[PDB]
Amino acid sequence: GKYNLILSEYLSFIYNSQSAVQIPIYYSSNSELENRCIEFHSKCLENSKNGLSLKKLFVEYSDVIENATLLSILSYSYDKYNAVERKLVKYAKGKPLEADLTVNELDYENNKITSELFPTAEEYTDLLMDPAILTSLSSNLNAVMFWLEKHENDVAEKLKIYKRRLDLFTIVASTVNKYGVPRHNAKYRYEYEVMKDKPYYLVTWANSSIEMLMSVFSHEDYLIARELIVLSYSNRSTLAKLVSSPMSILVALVDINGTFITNEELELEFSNKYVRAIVPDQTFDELKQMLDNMRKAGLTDIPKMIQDWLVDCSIEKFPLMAKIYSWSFHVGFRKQKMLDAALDQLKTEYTEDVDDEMYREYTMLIRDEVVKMLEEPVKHDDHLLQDSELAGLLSMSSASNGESRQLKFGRKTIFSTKKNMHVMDDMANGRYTPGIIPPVNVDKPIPLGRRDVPGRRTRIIFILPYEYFIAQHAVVEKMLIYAKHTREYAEFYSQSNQLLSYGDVTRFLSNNSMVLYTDVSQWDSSQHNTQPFRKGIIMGLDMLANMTNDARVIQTLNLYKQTQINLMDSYVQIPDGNVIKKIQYGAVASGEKQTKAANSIANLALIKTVLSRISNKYSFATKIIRVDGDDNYAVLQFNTEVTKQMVQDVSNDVRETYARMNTKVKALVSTVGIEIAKRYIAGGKIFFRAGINLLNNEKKGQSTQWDQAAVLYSNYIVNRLRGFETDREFILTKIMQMTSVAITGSLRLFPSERVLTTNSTFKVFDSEDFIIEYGTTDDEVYIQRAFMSLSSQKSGIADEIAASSTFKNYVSRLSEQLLFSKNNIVSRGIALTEKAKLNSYAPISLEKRRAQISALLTMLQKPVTFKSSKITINDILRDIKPFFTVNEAHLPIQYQKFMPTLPDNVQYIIQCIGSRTYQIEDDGSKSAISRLISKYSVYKPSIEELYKVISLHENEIQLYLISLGIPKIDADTYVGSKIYSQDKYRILESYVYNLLSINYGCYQLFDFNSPDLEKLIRIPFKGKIPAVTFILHLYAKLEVINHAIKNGSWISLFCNYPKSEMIKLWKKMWNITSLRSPYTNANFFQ
Amino acid sequence: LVSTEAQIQKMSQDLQLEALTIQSETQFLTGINSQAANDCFKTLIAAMLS
Amino acid sequence: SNRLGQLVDLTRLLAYNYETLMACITMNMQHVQTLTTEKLQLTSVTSLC
Amino acid sequence: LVSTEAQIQKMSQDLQLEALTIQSETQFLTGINSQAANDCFKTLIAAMLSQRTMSLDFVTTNYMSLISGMWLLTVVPNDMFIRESLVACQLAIINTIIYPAFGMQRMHYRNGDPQTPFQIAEQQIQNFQVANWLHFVNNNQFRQVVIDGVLNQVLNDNIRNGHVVNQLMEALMQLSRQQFPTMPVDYKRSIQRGILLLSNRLGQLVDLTRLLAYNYETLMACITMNMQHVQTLTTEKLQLTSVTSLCMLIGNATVIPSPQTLFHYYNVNVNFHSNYNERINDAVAIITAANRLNLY
Amino acid sequence: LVSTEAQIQKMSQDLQLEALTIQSETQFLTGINSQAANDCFKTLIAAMLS
Amino acid sequence: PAFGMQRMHYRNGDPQTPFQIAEQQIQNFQVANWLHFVNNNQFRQVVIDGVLNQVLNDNIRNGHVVNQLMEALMQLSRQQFPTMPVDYKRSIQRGILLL
Amino acid sequence: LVSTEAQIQKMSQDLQLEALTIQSETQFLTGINSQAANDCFKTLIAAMLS
Amino acid sequence: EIKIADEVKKSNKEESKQLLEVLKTKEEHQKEVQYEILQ
Amino acid sequence: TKEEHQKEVQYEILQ
Repeated sequence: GKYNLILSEYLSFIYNSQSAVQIPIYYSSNSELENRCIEFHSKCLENSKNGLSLKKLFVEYSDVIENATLLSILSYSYDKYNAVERKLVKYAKGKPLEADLTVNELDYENNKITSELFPTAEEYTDLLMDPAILTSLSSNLNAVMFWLEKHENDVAEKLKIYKRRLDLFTIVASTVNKYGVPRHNAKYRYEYEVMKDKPYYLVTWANSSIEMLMSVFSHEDYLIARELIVLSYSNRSTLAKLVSSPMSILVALVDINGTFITNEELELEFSNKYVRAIVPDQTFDELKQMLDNMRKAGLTDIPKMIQDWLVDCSIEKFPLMAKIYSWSFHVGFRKQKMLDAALDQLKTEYTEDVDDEMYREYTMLIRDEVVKMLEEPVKHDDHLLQDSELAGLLSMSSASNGESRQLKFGRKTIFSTKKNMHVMDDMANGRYTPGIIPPVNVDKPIPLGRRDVPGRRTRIIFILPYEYFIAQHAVVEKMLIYAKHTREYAEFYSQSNQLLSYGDVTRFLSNNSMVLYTDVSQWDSSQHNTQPFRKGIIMGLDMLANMTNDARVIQTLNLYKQTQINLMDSYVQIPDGNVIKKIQYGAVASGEKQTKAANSIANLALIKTVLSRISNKYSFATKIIRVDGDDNYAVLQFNTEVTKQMVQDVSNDVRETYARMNTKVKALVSTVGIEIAKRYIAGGKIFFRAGINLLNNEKKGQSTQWDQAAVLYSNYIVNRLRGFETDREFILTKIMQMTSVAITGSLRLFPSERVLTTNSTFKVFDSEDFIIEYGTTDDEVYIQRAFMSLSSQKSGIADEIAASSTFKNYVSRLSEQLLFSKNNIVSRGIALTEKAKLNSYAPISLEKRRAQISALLTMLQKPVTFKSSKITINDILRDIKPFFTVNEAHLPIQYQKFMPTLPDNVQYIIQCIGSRTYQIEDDGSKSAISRLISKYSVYKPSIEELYKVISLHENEIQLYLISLGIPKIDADTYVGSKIYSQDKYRILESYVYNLLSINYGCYQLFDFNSPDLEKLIRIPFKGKIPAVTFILHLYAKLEVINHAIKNGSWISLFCNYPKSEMIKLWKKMWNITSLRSPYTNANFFQ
Repeated sequence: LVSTEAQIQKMSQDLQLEALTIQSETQFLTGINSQAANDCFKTLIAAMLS
Repeated sequence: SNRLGQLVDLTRLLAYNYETLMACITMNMQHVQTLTTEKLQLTSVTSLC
Repeated sequence: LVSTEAQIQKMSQDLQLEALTIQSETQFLTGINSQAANDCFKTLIAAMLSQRTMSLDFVTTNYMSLISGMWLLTVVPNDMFIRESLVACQLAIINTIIYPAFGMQRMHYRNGDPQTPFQIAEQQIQNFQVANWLHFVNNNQFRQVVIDGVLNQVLNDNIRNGHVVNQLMEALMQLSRQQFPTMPVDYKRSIQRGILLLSNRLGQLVDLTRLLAYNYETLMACITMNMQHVQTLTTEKLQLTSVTSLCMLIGNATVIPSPQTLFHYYNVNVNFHSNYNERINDAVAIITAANRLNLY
Repeated sequence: LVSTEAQIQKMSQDLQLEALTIQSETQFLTGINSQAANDCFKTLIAAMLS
Repeated sequence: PAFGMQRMHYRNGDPQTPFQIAEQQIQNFQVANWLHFVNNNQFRQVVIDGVLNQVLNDNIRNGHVVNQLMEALMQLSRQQFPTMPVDYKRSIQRGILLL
Repeated sequence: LVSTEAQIQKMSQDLQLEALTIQSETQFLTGINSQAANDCFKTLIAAMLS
Repeated sequence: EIKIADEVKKSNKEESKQLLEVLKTKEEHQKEVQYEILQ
Repeated sequence: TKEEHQKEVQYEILQ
């Protein structure tokens, strides 16, 4: 309940001119008070129009400002020019930074003046520096300066925080003021004209530095931030890698004194096992070399901190190491040229001097894995393999982006990259030939996208024609079905939907065991991803062809084999100025349907071969092998306790055996912990890097500034949970900057706290960190209803596309492939489903989003005169709130701390009620209807759509299922079985869990079925209304958990809900009309 | 005294209450609170004494 | 009947408190019905039990 | 361990639970997870090895807790539990499962009674299977045996081979056949449902008892100091929901101490014992020398 | 073959499936389709033959 | 469970199959007879037209074994399930009724 | 006369009306009011008298 | 509306309220049965 | 809506 005050103070700060006026708008559910609100708003508008002060009106309508709820603030300012520089000159007292132009290997990566890199405006490109975020550097400077003004007169540790941040911002502000604040355009891009005489990386460096300095609280924070901010001005390439390198060894220096053990996808059983860390001298030499590299780059504080920690190598002081690791990733992205990044990726030294025996065994293992994955569906004539083309057509929405093509629908021309629209266009023009896989050779080389992650090297992505996806979809789906129940495939293994996000490596860690872990992210152009890998897959397909008598399955396998054959001899396109390089590339890359599963298969085969060779010199049992995306790790158990020499010998043997196959591996062997891309374990504890950048983005998103503010808050929450706390006031300042909309060049509307924190499509953040927003008061229900009224919007582009003959022809072909002939009713439902699937196209979704935002803005400019009987979640909670009695309770701490970087209050919740055991899926995946849908298409209807559908008539449900692509017989079986009667409860559970973010943020870490938690909830059971009991119990759990989060203490809840109230609420529980913005989903794991 | 909330929950478990059925057992939990228990104790002993 | 031992304990407690406070009465305890009564709710008895 | 979600779903099917009440269930399903099962295994074996008194924590409204407590008192000698917690658990079992099954009046058990509730029930119960199981639980004790020069507490051979699990099961079966004359039909249904949940895993229970005994004796071979059975000042709290989790989630996977783990445990015990004796020797030498040197 | 819809409806009537309760009978209808029936027929006869 | 017998504690690697133990332990004649037939149902190795063939029992060929199975199933339906909740017997009866 | 509300509640509690089930017992509550009781009393006595 | 005594319809006592809710649910159930028959 | 359609029936539970 602080956002509105901070907003008003920020408006005063940024519009300190004497002509600046803030007009606060209010709303109320009470008609008597709403009339006063309307009169107050009218009088404020009239006074501003006549230019009269509004102070007296705050006395005339002091009840409105008291009893009504603030809806927004209208700001009128007329002196906006050169305001940020006027504020900044105060903080530019320090010495500006001078870039070292001999730090980066590539010339254009040195932070020199833009003219020195792009002599003419035609040569200029901001792609190598673009923050790719819809917020300006001027806004970041304004937010930092507002924070400094607000906290200028703090005392105690607050004053120390202010002083540290003032020093860091003095650095940043002096550097920026030396050249002047560059001005963004409407697209938040920085043009050549405003960047000629500035350092090229000034804007992105300034954004990263502002984030870092606003993330500083302690002295160690200040030292790390100062070092990184000063060094990243000159270093743009190797700084993050330099700082993150030691961690891969540090995890191996901490003994385990008790640890966690994964059971099923989030369930941990805890061990009191003690394991000593066995570290050979070579590892210490490597760590010494890493620290020497740090110092050679100008680092003094970070290596000194690491050396100080190395005195004891204790897990209690390891949080500083985790802090350095997380901070390393906030020096921004490395958006080097596609040519250099690709050439780094496809830098290969292929040799004929490889071990033929090893390669033949590896190929045989790949063949065996493919056969194991696809034997049963191939032998039994699985429907998906019989209708592979139809399955691919139905699942096109889940395909990767193609290369942009000029499509025409009706009389409109578009430039979609969506493969479904490409299929539509080709069908309309007689170019749809699934049976032919286009070559990807020097005649039609593959265009390349890029995936960039801070610290990590850039990855190339194939952009293939849609025929590859059509050919590969069904086979890869069968592969994923197999891999979901295979524990070795960490990326895919899951009992229902959730992955082993904590990993499974600590179960077999012992004093007779060692864990070998290897980074394999650089094995895209390795010699083992060449002909051997593709030919192993081809041999598997050839074997599978003999196991089936269905011509359609054989044709599916033939098309998959043809895709592999074509990809064996493939070329890639890379632009370079005015010349396109066609580079031979017969290796693996993402952007193909099978890439993830195929990489897992190949890595498993390769590690099996390597371990087979390593068994020559040592006797051990391989306990587990896990291939988790960019990393692999295997646990080897020995008949003796592990010694230093054993660890060193195993590491050397693994490296040499991988080299025998021409694979360059840095084989890291430990006894106590590992470090992989998505987590690292040290001292029996698990850590996740908190490197999500806030003021910089990898690439320009297809969202709005509103949704980007929501994503900014979500990223801030995820970073905070992982141990990287940015000041919440700075985040709220950014939120108010990004959610404001210009009614005119002089008038700007700032939404209030209620607007932004309310559960709706417009939700951006929560008033309290880690607590889902809900409220039982009349105003909150009223505004939720009003916002729900604005959710439904149309798209003109979607309408024109759906009305075009191209879309109608596509729907007709889809229907005839679905065994319907001029049905006239089924076809219309299929057309609706395909029009919905068109929502993945960025212009359509953006048009809908902007329509919603515009409607919201029109509503916000006036007091909300909207009333409806529509039921929202706040209505349910208001109904059930009065019957809950609250008492003070106590829970002892009886659960282990396994995530040391969790915030203290979240950690308290975990210690008191425990961590999540098993997760109820948020999409209703384990409902009969959802399983039926997944049987034919990977398209996932939103849980809201399923919630609406499951309460319709039987024929309506049947028609919806047929539209999704389920055959009529199966849909009629589902409906006539009356299975929807049981399915509606699972659907309601998933719907409510989605609305209340039970599977997001900190809630995903909690156990909502904890015996300790349910010991605090006392709801006498009344049967035969499961929906009401479910919502009552979930609400009680949320209330208790949120109270503990906010206060750090516990409350018991008691609700003797009357039966009549239960029956009344039962009717409403199936008519809930509520939404929550997906942009507010804070996924702790990513 | 035994917690009123815990005792009410225990009794409701023992009674198998159904929200969609009108039952006599719904009244069994009527007026169960510690204040009433103390009032009964005091009333009985005081009435016998006086 | 799920509180049989508690009922035995409650009866003993009632009797003991009654006789202990009865030891402090000085005027004769005359048993005769009074003009007005003290209302006792059976729900209070249920609460006590 | 059996997947917690899958086992919870199976238990819901057996209990015929109302939809969506798995989260709110507190009579059978509360507290069942792999962490609790692992903690129960560790707590039982460690308490028996160190001869540390245990304290039972449970909610009388949870019938599954009472049935798991029946199994626990069958397999673990009752001297391992603090008297008050054992008495409370036995009283809950008697008054919730046995006496209502046989139509006997609820036991009015006196706090501080020289006899445990099971000792009274054994005399009062006419059914042979139930009375025999009660007698065994009453008389199930450790045996003090000096093995390889170290005093050890040895479990009954019928516990070691899991045969007692049959005896308990027999009693449970006889409880499932009773009429419950004084109770509503739903009460008998709830007791039968709990017994059914426990007895759907009779083979797993025999396996678990044998595994507990084997791990206990294997780690007991590594102890160098006498296993003295005496009640400790403080206890280790054992929740009956953890016992229920162990019973409901234990698979067919045999886990036995690793040889290197046994060697490390034995070495730690030897080092502690040797340090104890050497410091005793130092103190005794200094004290005796000071006395003989007349340092008054 | 018997229509899967009609047979599934008949089985639902015979089992008296209740929406409120979690039942074992609900799983009885799992994986009943004509494709599965043909697969079983082919698998049995082919396995016996080979 | 139909006959109230204690759950079988079958050992992995046991020389006898579970049905072979149940046949000795089950007292109902129809169920025990069906169990015995299932235990002893085997192919007959016969040379027909010079080729070795595996021949089904004549009672399988004419579908008469289905009657023995159905008699066993009806006997199971008639049982009381003494130790089970009535809903469990209901579920078993409903499955037997489906068959 | 006994309060119509109280008597109706007692009849509902005795009949144990189930919302999800169509029952004949529900119709037992038809036309229960004090005016109908007085109408019956007067009708009976007056018809016998005349 | 339900043809019951006005004192039950206007009652704030929980028994009367639950009776009214049960009666409304029963009427809706019968209407649903007849609607399915019509369909 | 389905419930709304069912309301259209002209049945009153108590006559």
